[PDB]
Amino acid sequence: DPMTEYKLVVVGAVGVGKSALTIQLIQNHFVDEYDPTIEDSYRKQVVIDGETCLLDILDTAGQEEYSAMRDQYMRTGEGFLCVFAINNTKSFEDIHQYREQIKRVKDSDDVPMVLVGNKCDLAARTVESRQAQDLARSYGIPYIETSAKTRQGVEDAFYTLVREIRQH
Amino acid sequence: NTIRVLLPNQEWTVVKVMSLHDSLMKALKRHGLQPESSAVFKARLDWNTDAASLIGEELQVDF
Ligand SMILES: Nc1nc2c(ncn2[C@@H]2O[C@H](COP(=O)(O)OP(=O)(O)NP(=O)(O)O)[C@@H](O)[C@H]2O)c(=O)[nH]1
Ligand SMILES: [Mg+2]
Repeated sequence: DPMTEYKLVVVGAVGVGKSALTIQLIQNHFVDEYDPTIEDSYRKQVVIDGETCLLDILDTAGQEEYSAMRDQYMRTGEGFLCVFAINNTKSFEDIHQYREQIKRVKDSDDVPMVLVGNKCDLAARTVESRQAQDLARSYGIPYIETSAKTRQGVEDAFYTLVREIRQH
Repeated sequence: NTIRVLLPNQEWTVVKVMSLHDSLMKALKRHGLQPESSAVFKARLDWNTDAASLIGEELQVDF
């Protein structure tokens, strides 16, 4: 009864860390290998600020051959984590596409979203923070840098998205 | 092709096609489940069953 359910969706490219970020959040261990996820849904009960929250999370597939049914995954979720790798310029350029697909399927200029720059444990980043900052400023959403291996800002990213939903 | 399956706590997962335990091995460990403590399903089948047999039909899994 005093528990709220948040349906979260993680979208992005193929090799960014949609699964590593989610798996690090749930089981607190980073998957060094790479098994591309088709579709996965997880649930976790956490305490954000004051309330107890049940979080339904959807790990979509970045590959467009399986992202043909992307309208279905978007049509149900109430919040979206848009993930790019800071060593993948293409994944960052593809964020524009996803936001349009989200803003289309939900028919709104304001949707609870958070821009996440993943793989911030590496050096020689092809995408600077200031770039990803300006994009999030254009969308009106916050930007948080994460590292699934380091667990840096991984909690901050997800919890900020829930706050973005809860503060809608 | 592809076959979707349900998990506890209103969770689920889809995997492609072999041994049903070998096809769902990585995802079970990903989702947090040992294949000995659980088995497929409202009618249970064997773990060594061919995965490509139940293509198109969706199953459930509990401990
Ligand atoms: N150094 C580092 N490597 C990472 C990080 N996140 C993921 N990786 C690695 O980069 C790859 C990304 O894998 P994965 O987590 O499946 O990304 P994904 O976007 O979910 N793939 P898909 O959606 O197609 O299933 C893997 O080889 C993983 O080990 C991170 O924060 N740091
Ligand atoms: Mg994945």
